[PDB]
Amino acid sequence: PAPERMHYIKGYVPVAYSSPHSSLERSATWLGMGFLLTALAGVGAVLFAVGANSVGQQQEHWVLYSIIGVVFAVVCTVLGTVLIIKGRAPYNRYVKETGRTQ
Amino acid sequence: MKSSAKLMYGPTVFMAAMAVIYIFATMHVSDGGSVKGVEWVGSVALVLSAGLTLMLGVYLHFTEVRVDVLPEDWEEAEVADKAGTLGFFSPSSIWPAAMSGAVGFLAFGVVYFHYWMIAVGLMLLIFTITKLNLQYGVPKEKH
Amino acid sequence: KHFVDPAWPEHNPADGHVVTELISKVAGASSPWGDDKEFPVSAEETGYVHPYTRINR
Amino acid sequence: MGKSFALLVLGAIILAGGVWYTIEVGYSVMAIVAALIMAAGGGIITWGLAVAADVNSPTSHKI
Amino acid sequence: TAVAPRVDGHVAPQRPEPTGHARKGSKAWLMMTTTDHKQLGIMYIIMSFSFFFLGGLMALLIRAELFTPGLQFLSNEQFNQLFTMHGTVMLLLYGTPIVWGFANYVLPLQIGAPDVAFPRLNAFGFWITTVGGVAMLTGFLTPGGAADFGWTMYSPLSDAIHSPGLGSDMWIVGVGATGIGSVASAINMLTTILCLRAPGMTMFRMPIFTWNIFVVSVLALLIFPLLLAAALGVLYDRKLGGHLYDPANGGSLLWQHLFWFFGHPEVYVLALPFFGIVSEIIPVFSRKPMFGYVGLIFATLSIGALSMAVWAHHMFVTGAVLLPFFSFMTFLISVPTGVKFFNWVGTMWKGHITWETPMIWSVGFMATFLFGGLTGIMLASPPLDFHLADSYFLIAHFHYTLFGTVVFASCAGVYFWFPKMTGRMMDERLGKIHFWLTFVGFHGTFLIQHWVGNMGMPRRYADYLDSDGFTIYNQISTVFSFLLGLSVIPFIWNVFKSWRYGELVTVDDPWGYGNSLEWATSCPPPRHNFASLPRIRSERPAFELHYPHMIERMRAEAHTGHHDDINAPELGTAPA
Amino acid sequence: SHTIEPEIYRGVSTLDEPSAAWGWHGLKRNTIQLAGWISVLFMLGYNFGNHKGHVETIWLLVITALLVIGLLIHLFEPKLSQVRTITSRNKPVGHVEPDWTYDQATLTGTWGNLTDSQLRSVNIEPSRVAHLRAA
Amino acid sequence: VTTINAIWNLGPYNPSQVSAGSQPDVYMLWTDGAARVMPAWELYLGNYTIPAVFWVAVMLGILVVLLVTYPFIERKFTGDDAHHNLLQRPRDVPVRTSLGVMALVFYILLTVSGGNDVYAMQFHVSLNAMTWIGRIGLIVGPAIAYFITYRLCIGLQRSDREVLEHGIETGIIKQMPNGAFIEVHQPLGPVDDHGHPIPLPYAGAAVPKQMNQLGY
Ligand code: HAS
Ligand code: HAS
Ligand SMILES: [Ca+2]
Ligand SMILES: [Cu+2]
Repeated sequence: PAPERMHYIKGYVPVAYSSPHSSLERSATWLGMGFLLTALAGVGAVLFAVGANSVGQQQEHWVLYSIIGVVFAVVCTVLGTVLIIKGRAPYNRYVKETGRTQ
Repeated sequence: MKSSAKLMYGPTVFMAAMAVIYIFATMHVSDGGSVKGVEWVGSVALVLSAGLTLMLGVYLHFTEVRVDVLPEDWEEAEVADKAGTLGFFSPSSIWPAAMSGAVGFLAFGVVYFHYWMIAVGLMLLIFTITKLNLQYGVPKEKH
Repeated sequence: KHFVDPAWPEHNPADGHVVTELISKVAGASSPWGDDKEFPVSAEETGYVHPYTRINR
Repeated sequence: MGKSFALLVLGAIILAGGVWYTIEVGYSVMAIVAALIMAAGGGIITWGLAVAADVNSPTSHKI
Repeated sequence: TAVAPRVDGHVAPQRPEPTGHARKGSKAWLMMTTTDHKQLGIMYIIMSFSFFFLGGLMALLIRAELFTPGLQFLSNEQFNQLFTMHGTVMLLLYGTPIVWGFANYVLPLQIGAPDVAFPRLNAFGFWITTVGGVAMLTGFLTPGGAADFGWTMYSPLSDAIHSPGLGSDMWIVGVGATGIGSVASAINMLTTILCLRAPGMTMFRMPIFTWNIFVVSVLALLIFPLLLAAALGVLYDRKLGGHLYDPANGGSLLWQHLFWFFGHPEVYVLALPFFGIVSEIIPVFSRKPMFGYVGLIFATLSIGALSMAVWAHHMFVTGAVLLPFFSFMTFLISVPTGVKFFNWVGTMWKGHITWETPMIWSVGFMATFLFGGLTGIMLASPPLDFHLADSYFLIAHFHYTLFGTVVFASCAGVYFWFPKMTGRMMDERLGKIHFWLTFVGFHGTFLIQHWVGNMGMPRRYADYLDSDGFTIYNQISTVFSFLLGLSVIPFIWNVFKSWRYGELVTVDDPWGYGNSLEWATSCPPPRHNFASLPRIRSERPAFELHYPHMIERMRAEAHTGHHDDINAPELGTAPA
Repeated sequence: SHTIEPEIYRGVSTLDEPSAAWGWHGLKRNTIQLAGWISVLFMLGYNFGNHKGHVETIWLLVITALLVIGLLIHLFEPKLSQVRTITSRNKPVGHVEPDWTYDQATLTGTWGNLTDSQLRSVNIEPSRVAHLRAA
Repeated sequence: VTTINAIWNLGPYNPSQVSAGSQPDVYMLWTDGAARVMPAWELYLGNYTIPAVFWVAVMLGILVVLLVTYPFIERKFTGDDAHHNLLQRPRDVPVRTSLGVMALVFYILLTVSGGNDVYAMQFHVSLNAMTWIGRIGLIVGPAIAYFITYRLCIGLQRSDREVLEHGIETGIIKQMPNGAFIEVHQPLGPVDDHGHPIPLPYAGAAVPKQMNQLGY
């Protein structure tokens, strides 16, 4: 397999998205992206519940809709976030190990 | 092909989430502008769509795990790393147009529902696909 | 011993197979003419005999 | 400018003329004919304006 | 980074010949038999513009008959046939094939491949699309005529019991064949991106047109099988006496759900590639990079995900879909579609804009499409769509929006890549005449339709009463419709004339600041695209190739943050 | 490298039609005119018939108009002059293009005379190249 | 395995009866089609008259006479009266190929118009449209056919010269170190010092176009 880092002289700065340490290939990141997109549906759910309540309907279930909305939103947000961070770990240690960010 | 294989898990997770959400919602929620009950078209459609993206993501990942570090998947590749053979490509072929004509005859037979047209169109289609797939292998004439 | 086709490439046995369903040693399609071949060849060894045709004028 | 203004003059005479005719015809089939005259009038109006819009800042030289 | 030797006896490779110098017999048998992706692309584009003229002629007949209250020359049946076939031709024989034609031409030039993955499958896609067109239009040759149930083919109106003519069958097989063409094209493009990129052309160095073609290939592969399945179910029902779409089987809404699960992703399949063409054009004439490149990729893939969950906002007034779910989903997919405008403004922000024809067409696209999308979010809200569904307001929405993408940005692509395609430029003045005619005619046609739709006119109405109050609006709209129809006369003349007598291109990049890789090769490219390849390091390699003194500057200015890693130490050691 | 020069055979150039020697190539222009105008006359003669509808007549007269304008532009042979303009960053004819890929690979030509900072920005340590260009 | 003339289903002959699709056999359909496409051009000369179906017989006779006299008008217009024993490939003689094809289109349109009512019944075209397709198409169809055929002839011709100049396209695409993609050709004859073939002359015969034809 190819080495961990490649030859950069001083003064050279790359465009380095597909590098081996970039979170755009580490699989955790894209799952976290999926879950972060998915979390917004729970915000939609709680808003639908509260809006239906405010005009006097959905009265037998709007508290349950609010509960499932907020818990779905928060668990998707949380596990998607931590998955993003687990994808972005190698780049962070790269940024520590050398002065290079780009 | 790492990023390509991995970015198929965004839509997979999303479409699976929307499938389960849509299913539970259409069976349990009630509003005055629809009748309660699980909506089967959108259910099957979303789960099979997540199946398609799952299929591509999993096959491409299972391939990626045993392909070498290619120059086109490398940030500082030299242009001379892909020097050599790239592969075989068809230079010319009359049989694509032939196949379109076979499918046209079949489709017009289906339109009018003439049985002989359907038979002849299916015969033409198997013939033209076969001749397409035998193009670069036909023997030299032995006389 | 098991059979191998005479047109089949020889290979390093540690390197698996010439081709398998997931992977190949080429980026496009393998050629019908055997990838072990190197083209072009001499016209003498293609066997094409170019005719000499004269028609009455 | 040149032909710009020329077009803008001609097209107006066409457009007004069609507007005079679409009131005379008035819902028959020839109303369509009137509209076509009006459209051609508007086309030549815009044609003149387009010429102006090109010679305001040409992107090509006659070389 | 290695450096070559200044080799002896070196002279640049020979330039291919431009168009218009052809001897007789040079393209007949080649057309019939070629597997060259770029001749196939030219054929796609010519074919789709011919169908554009057909469908638009149908539309202008519609506008002529709506000019005054009575039925002046059309019947009710013929008016129904006309709007049905106008819709079908413009969406499935102009739109999708021009998408795949532009893809076929420029995509292997953008990623650095010689061919596409499956050349004969590419040829098959072209020919099956042409046969689908011929089949679909053959219905007009019957005595009864074409299909007349709207391009949506709603059931039970599409059952044999309610639409028995043969044209109703021909329409089905037509759309089926066109879908077969699309899936062939989609397979090709996807494999070609996965398997034939150039050295150093990693995924996050491809241009944005390539990324959009990626995601729309995925969408097309999802949806076109489903339309073929549903429509072969309809043809099964009609021919064999089946009952799947029977009304007592819930068949009406079975059809509507299936159709729109195909059909909204299809409008995104038509929108995204032309957003990509505009994202190619805007940075070239601003002399500025494309702003927010990775963010644009994420927005594109976000649309690709969301498009499969927003489908049933075409069914709000059916009283049979869960309203808040699809309303919220539509409100979400509005967000990444709108982020594209912010990125284009960032690409123009304090640039050095020059107004050649493609920049004019692209900014006209932006102005046109903004209003269409603003109109769209009103339909996303069911309280408003209760009044607006199947009104002329909807006509105005999707015409603003489908002209914004598939017409304005299609002409932008034509002007932008005509030099590369042919080796010749087009006449800039005739292009500006085309643009202003199209612009004036278009806004004069479809802006006033918002009002007449809000006022109570439904779509698909052959005839109306002079008491409705609709007459004056229809009259204004039809006058500007004929103007918009005249707009194609300078366009056809410009293409024809410039193809054989146009100004010759002497440079690899006649606009000067070409970002993508297609401007690193000649005009026109050789048979296998590249006589030599440059170093790919940015996402705009051609710019780095032609202006090396800028390669230090852009890397310093790329980010707003105070990144200091141009003073970082050496990394690695030696090998490469 | 080598190319054979063309030859004419009964008025047909081998550059235009390769096998001009082997058979009958190109029937001439006056026969095209004769055939087309006889066919126009027949297309006009069909209007004299016992038929009652004029859909037929519109078809006949449109196809006659197409035939006539076709034969007219065949007779008079229109041509236009090549456009003599310069648009955008296109250069006049006769300008010679450099091979930028070779110039980049070798650090010569258009990539000649790069500052040391510009050489570092492309990952060329200037020590290597100063020995070999601009020494 | 297939009927051809169920005479029992037709019944004996009666001058008063007739059927819808009462066509003749296929080799005669062209004559019937001629009878259908000819307009009602009849001459009334005092006490006499020349029926419209006279011009049918004139037209058919002309076609027949033209067919029997083709070698002689080809001698007039090619200027060749030599003694031949080697055939021509049809691509190498485009005028004759295009004339023959447009005559085949003429004959096929007369045949299809001779059975046009069966066409209309089975594909649901207007029968009036079918006779008008016969009339207008016996002009425009042969012209279109001549043009299409001529250009395809020259294209096949030119495709042969491509391979006698540069050799067979192998389909193998090979990348050079400078980045160039080059397709490997296989020369059919000797080669120049720079690898470019020495172009062979066209010999009237078939030139192979793929490696499998050489036997690889
Ligand atoms: C190229 C083709 C098309 C595109 C793209 C497109 C985009 C949209 N459409 Fe659509 N459309 C609908 C909604 C939208 C929405 C929300 C968007 C969005 O993509 C629009 C987003 C785009 C923008 C350009 C937004 C503004 C941009 C910016 C940058 C500002 C930021 C945005 C904010 C703050 C949100 C806006 C908020 C405001 C308060 C204004 C709905 C329902 O919500 C229906 C069904 C209604 C019915 O059945 O009557 C519909 C119907 C159609 C049909 C019907 C055909 C038929 O006969 O049935 C077609 C062909 C079509 C095409 C296309 N449409 N559309
Ligand atoms: C990409 C997709 C589409 C494009 C582009 C498009 C373009 C137009 N549309 Fe549309 N369409 C309508 C009007 C127009 C007009 C006026 C144009 C224009 O772009 C058309 C002009 C374009 C041309 C390309 C014309 C070429 C002109 C020629 C060939 C003649 C020029 C020569 C002249 C004028 C003579 C010269 C005279 C001199 C004086 C020189 C209307 C209403 O005015 C409706 C609703 C009808 C109803 O009743 O609901 C409609 C319905 C639809 C539907 C729904 C179909 C259904 O409900 O079943 C779809 C999907 C659709 C798509 C598309 N449509 N359209
Ligand atoms: Ca009216
Ligand atoms: Cu939608």
